[PDB]
Amino acid sequence: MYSFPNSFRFGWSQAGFQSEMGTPGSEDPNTDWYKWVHDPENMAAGLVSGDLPENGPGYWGNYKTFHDNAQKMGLKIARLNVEWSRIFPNPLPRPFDESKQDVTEVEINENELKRLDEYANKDALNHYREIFKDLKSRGLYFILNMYHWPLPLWLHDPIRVRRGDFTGPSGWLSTRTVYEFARFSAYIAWKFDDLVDEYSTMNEPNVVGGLGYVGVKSGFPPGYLSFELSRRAMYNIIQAHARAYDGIKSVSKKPVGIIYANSSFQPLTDKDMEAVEMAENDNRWWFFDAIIRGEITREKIVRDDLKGRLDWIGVNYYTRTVVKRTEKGYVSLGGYGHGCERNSVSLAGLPTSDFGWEFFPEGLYDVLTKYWNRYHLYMYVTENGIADDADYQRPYYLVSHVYQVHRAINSGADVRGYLHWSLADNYEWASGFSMRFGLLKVDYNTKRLYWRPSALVYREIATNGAITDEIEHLNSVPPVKPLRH
Amino acid sequence: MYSFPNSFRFGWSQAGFQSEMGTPGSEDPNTDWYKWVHDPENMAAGLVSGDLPENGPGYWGNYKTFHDNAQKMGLKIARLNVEWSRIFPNPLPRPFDESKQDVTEVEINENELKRLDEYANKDALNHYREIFKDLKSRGLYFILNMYHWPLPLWLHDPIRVRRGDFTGPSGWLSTRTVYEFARFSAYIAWKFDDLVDEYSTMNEPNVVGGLGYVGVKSGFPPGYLSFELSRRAMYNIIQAHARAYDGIKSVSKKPVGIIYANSSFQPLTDKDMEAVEMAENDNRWWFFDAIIRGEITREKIVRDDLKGRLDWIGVNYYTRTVVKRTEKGYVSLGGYGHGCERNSVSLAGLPTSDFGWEFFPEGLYDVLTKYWNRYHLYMYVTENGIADDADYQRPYYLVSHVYQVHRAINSGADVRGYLHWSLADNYEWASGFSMRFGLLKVDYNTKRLYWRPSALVYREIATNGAITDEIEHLNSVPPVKPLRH
Amino acid sequence: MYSFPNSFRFGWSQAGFQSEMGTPGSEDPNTDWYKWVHDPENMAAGLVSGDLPENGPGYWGNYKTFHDNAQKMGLKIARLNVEWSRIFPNPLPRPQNFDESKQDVTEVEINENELKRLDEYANKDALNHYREIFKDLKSRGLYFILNMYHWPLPLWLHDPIRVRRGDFTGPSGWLSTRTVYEFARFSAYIAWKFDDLVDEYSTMNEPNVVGGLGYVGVKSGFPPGYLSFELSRRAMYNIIQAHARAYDGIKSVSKKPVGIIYANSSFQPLTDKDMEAVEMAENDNRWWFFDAIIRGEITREKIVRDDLKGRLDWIGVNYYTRTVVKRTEKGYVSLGGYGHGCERNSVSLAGLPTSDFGWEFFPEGLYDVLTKYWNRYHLYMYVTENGIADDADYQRPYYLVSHVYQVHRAINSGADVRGYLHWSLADNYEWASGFSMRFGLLKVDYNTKRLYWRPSALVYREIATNGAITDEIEHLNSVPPVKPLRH
Amino acid sequence: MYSFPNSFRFGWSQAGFQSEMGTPGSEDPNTDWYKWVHDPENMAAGLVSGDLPENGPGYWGNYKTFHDNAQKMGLKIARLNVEWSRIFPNPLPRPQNFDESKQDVTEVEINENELKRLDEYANKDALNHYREIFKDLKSRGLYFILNMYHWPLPLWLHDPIRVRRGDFTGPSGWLSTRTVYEFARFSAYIAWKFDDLVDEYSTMNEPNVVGGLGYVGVKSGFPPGYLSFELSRRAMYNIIQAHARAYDGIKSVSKKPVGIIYANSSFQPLTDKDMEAVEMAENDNRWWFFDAIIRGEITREKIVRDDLKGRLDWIGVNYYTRTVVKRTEKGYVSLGGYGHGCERNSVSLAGLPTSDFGWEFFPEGLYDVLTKYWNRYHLYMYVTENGIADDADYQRPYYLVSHVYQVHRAINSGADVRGYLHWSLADNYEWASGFSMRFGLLKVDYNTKRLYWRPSALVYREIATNGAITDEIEHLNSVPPVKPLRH
Repeated sequence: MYSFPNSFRFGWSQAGFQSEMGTPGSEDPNTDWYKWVHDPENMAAGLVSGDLPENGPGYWGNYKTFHDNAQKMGLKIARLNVEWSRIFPNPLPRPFDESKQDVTEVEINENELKRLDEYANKDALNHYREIFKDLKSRGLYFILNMYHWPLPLWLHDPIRVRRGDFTGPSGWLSTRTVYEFARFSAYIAWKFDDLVDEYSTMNEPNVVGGLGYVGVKSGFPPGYLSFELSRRAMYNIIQAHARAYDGIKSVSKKPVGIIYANSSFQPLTDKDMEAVEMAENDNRWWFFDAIIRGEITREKIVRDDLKGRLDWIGVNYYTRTVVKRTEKGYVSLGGYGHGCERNSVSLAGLPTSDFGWEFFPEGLYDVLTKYWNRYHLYMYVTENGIADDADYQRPYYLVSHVYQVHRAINSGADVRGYLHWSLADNYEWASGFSMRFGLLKVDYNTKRLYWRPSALVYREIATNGAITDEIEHLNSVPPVKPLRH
Repeated sequence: MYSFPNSFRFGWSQAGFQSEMGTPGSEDPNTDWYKWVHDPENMAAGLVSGDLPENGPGYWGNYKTFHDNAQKMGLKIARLNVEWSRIFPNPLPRPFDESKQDVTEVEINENELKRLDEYANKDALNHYREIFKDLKSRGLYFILNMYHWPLPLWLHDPIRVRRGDFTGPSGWLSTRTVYEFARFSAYIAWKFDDLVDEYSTMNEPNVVGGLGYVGVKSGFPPGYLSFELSRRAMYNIIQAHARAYDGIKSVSKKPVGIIYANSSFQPLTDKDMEAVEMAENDNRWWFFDAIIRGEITREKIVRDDLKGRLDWIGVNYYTRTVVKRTEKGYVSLGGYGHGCERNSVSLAGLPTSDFGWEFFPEGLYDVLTKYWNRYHLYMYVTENGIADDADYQRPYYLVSHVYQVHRAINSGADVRGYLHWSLADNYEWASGFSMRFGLLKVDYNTKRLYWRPSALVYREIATNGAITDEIEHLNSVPPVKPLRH
Repeated sequence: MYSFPNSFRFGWSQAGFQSEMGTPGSEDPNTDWYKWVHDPENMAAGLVSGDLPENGPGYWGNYKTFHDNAQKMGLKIARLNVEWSRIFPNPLPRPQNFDESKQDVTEVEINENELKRLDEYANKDALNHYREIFKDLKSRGLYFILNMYHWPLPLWLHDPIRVRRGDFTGPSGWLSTRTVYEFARFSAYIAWKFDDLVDEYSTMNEPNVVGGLGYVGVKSGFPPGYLSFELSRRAMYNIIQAHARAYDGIKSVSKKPVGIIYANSSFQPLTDKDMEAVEMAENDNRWWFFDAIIRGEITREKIVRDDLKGRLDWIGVNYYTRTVVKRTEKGYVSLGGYGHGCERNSVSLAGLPTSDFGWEFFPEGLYDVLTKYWNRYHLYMYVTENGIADDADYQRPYYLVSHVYQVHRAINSGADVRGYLHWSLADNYEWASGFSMRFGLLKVDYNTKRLYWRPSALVYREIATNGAITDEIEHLNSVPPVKPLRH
Repeated sequence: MYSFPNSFRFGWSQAGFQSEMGTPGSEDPNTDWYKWVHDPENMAAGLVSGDLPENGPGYWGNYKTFHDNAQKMGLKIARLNVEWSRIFPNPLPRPQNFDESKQDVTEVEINENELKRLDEYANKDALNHYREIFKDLKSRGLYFILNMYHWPLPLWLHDPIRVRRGDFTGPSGWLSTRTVYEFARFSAYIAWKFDDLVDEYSTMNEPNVVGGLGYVGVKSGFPPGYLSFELSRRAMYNIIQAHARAYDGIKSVSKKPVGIIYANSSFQPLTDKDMEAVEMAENDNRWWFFDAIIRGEITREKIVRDDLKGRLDWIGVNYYTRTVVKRTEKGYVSLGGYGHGCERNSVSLAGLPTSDFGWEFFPEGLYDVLTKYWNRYHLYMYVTENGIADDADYQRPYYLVSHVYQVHRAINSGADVRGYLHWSLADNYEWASGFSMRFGLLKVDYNTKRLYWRPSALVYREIATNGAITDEIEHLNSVPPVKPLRH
């Protein structure tokens, strides 16, 4: 038995854009992402799969079923987001000097909130209230996230930017987006604080800037290749996080955190330990040092409006990244972590998922304890899961990672919950529906949900608050012999 | 939902030799099989794996745990055997003319039973009583089987016979074995009838004679290659079944059946339908026509002492056998059914098990309905399962086959239960421990049992008496893309 | 036995950028492609592999060794290109009588005086070196097809990074009629200098890939990687008129045959209800292009241009694999899991083995392509490329024999096909994929630049020296057994 | 370059039973092996494949074509056997001065008068046919090693079905000293008839396999398939004394070298703590046998037999793969998942590719075996077998070049090794496995009996005509890439 604290909660995470659409009446055509995945040129280039999110699992209409299943599974926590574009589909009046690099303050008061109120879509606001009330009524603790990637089209036209035209709405490249995000987040907390337990400002901002402007083969909007603009986007999103933290805190006393995409950086050989540290600096610490300690590079300074803007860390973890020392610095290696062949084995002989991500549960222990030792902020594992339609690997994946969280808590790290990605299959961004991460399988023709055996395993864990004696063998690597190489 | 009749029972089957040993005090060195798998020459030849049954899952001592788990799984029926050698480890006094081919009658009465009683091991008899009482106390309906392959060494010395020496105890080649089996079966029914719900005389007699004397590469005792002796063994085992039926019926009013190894014979092309029929004659109907209709070949006759000696049919089913028409008759084809590569795909593209057996659940519907249409005797599916340590295929295997049983009942066949092979991993004959068929995994170092996700799936089925809506997707073929080819 | 006509030639094709660099003194840093593969951002994005052409097989310096092996192998034809960038590494004077705003380039006047002026700007070391290469080539008894263009443009004509970035103020490559005008002059000029050594000419190699991958298939990491249906059309329009202008140019200085080399796929129907889909795909991918440069038919409205009509003497067929199509409401789509859209070192959805590149084994498609061209246009052809990425040499013996057989089959059916040129003699730099895709009959050790005979090279030698698939190797006219290969 | 001594010969080995039959008139129904593979019960049990040798590659009739190809391939040595059964298909007279109850056969007297008597019983058509084959062989410049025995015994000496059934009253093969006595006479007789054509002699091929698989490894489906440690020892005891008696026999009629061909495996330690295990395995599988026929050391009690001592001029090394061993309390065990105990068309537990037969790629083992023999006995050797079951020819080019290199390495270290004979020239009947295991440099189409050159055959021709691994094929001295192969 591996028993968790009585206060520890097991649950799940999901995103608005990935799960909401699919039921008639749910369509939200007003985001950069919606436009991006419908774009004829993006489709012909293979940048997007050609699958469309309006053919999705239909959480917007079927949320009661989702929650019914989650309750039956014994889950006690959920993290979801509201979609900005649903609440504000139309442009807000110009507010603020757009040529200034820093946004140190965004003034938000009761009167400003009442004015914003008149622009908000009330149908969407009432529907979300209904979803969240139904959620709370199952005994689910609620982490509300403000942002999980799609921006209102009125703030970002991604095709224009892709084409190299910067005269239009430019998303995270514009401080206008920073200003409006602060206001949006304060406004949502204002409307939903009676229902919310904890807040996150945003999900995986590092991936928004990284894949949007560098990893362009990923087919993320706006797919404009530029080191400089990637830096600018990330600078703005950092500021946006701090201003959203102040915004929410002006209307709420509840915890405000952020959810980040992590990898566990591992040395190729014993001579690469420094390369791991440089990787951790470049991918993790630079970002969190900004929003926790105010340390940022604009020249390297301390910004008082950034310092201390975080109560908790949401750890998203899937796999490792193996690095080696170079003359110039360090490189990441293909054949490990997220850079493997699909349904195969890595260069280390470890099985890979439908997405080609390597099985490496130790990485989660590494990430949790590293964060804990540097900052001593409490954590939630806000995502962990595997693309696995067949459910071959998931039972092992689930048990092993949950064990590593036990390991972290045992070593002294304050981790308060584990949220699996995800409860049901959903739209996997540029990859479409083929990457199936659900504990429950979705038949997209009927929107019916099915329990993969892993869901039965998770029920065992959640209802007992433990990896029970009977499933402890699943804390191991999926046998590779019967799997594809 | 696929709902079963209120009287239908879900459970499991296991064998004495495969599951009993493993706990100190359980050792039974007194069978042909025990001697056979310890034989130095057999081990050097690779005829046996070198694994030894005394290192087994230890049901003899740990039966309460087995039954605890079965109860938790919601199982309502069990089929087990007593091991002949445990009850009579020492030779019985010569009784009877051994040169006569036919055994038409074996006289058994109260006084003869009392005499047999004085030779029986009382420790073994009391232990079995304890096991079976514990079984009944969980609400498990009890099918007791008399014979599941091992013979007392005093009736068969398999190494002598392997060596081509026929002067010693010769097992099924001797009518003495027929005579003593009748007596044994009457005696066991006499002792245990208060605990037993239904009886089977024997398990897979076709495999005893087939692999023992023809399929010699299988490493089954006595491994003496001879068409003629294979025929003689089968003739004797048929007689033994009839005499055991009369024996039990002299002491009990309860149903007496037999459990047989079936395959579903399938045509390679649409021009091979007759080849299927010939295969069904040669592997199934010849045997059941003997014990039901008394029709046998000795010249082709009707034996009144054989006729009508069967109340029910135990169907063991794993996979198909594909056949084609020949000039001389028909042949079975490699690359399908049980003749495939391990952890691969068949020539039809269907996944194969750890044992190289092809996934083919339709065959079960074929077998059940064929038996029903010919004889109209009720059935139990007494075995169905898969060698699958990883549990990749089993959830699909289980749900799909259970669905086919529903299909059979729906078409009018009287099938009263489904017993999975098996509850836990066990000693797979010449293959040893590497072929793992359990719903529960056995750690052979500690004898601890673990729930594979399939066991959680079976619990869903058994406690609901249905394939529930939530697991219905598992009524399909395991996706082959992620599996080894 | 499958015997070829006495006049039929077996040989190979090779590209300047892919094979020249690798030996000291061979570097050519002056193309869009060179800058493209060195670009930090392209590398970080994984658009390019990070391998660099200057570490290549070194044909610039080692050409005598290549030719030695080709001669030993009994090869009798070669097709190679001159790199534009090496001849004119610096810009030429903005030209006379040229209006860059006009859509059409119907004429480019080139005379002897103009050629002599051009000659002042040409790099003489490069010119002499190419003469030395080509002379050595002819001395081995190789018939020489000289191609003018195999993808890289001089940087002064195309800055691909600027264009990737969406800045159209600089040298814009095939988006600018200046490039059309200069290509005409370049082609006439090369023909003027080398015609004593050349047997036949090709203007361009795979122009459909330049425009297609450049401006639509942007994941391929081809320059300038700017995603635009509109600009792909403009590029292709310009390349077509560039071809026609280059044909006139060469013809002004030479009597020899002038053709073009094109990237072909055999379009195959998913089901028997998709035959029309194949036709549409053949229209969209092949006939529209050749109808323009043969029949002058083009869309600008659908028109006939007299300056385009009849500008082709022969067709170079580049063939690797099929594309499977199906009918749609809107039209037709290509299917993944067949043709060039398969997993590497695996099997297609039809159970056919795939190459190191994920390309499906389908020799029948070559017979399809050759006979379809023949029946439409009745212009003679060469198979100018056919080969497989296969470092281990598992599949190549089968690949080679099977495709060579399909050419035999085409000739037998009446198609005029005069040679077969394997891609390629030796491993080389495979564009955005770098060195890992190895197409050579000969293996290259990139550390030493030593060449090695893969067993397929011994098989090709049998074919070429006999002018036949001989009885002893005829079994290779089959599909590589899939059971022992990866799935 | 890896160059071999001028006197070194490259060639091939072949067996009578595996290759002779297939052409009209070639049938030899008179062996234990023939009856064994036709047996209904053996077939139903899957002990034998159901393929029949009479449908074979047809060397009996087509030998001129085999030799033609071998000559074209530049081969300079061949090792072949005469089939006992074809020469003496009927029983010979119960002999003079012979006591069948005696364990030891220390002497078999054979004189000219005895030879002339034997000659009355010999099949003259078979004798003349073999002369014709061997004459054609020598006329291609092939040096000829004639082996006396390659497994099948005349049925009058061994009824394997009777023995399988546990009936020891009939002809019992190597279980009877009569077979020892007759083999001596047979060998002397063949040497007497053919010595003008023979260069060197081998008495037997792989006797350890005859006894090992016959009486212990019964799943292999080798006759008589009777499982008995005791009878395996008796068979091996008789085969050893048969070899010694055959050596004396041949030597009575010829001055030429007489050796033996043996089935070798390179024993390799699982971990660095298993070096002693290797030694024990080498004792149990190799040295015990050769210590008997070279040093006369045998166990009957451990004794020296003067009639056994010194009965060997040369060692024929048959080598395919390794065996990995580990230390046990009782001694040592061989491990599955390495060597000959792997999955077919896969990878071993060490990640090395396996053949169609499930045999692991391990060329280093050949260097091990050759040098170990050399250091113990200092008798010259031939590599009399080395090859791979590989119908597709994926691995064979690497297999061949790598093993040939290891022989170069052995010679360099000082071992006297005088030739390398690939198994085999053409596909043939692989015993209980039938035709599906294809070992040929040449592919056989069993329908037409036509031979085809697999690319490995072109590679071997390079080796043999140059007496070297040439620079151009040296890259094949490596492991077949595993990524594109099945795992």
